Amino acid sequence: ETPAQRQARLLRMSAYAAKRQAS
Repeated sequence: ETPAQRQARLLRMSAYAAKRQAS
């Protein structure tokens, strides 16, 4: 995995996460 790929995952993960949560 490359820093670009990783950071990208963090953006998407936190993206959908912050947007909505299972609660």
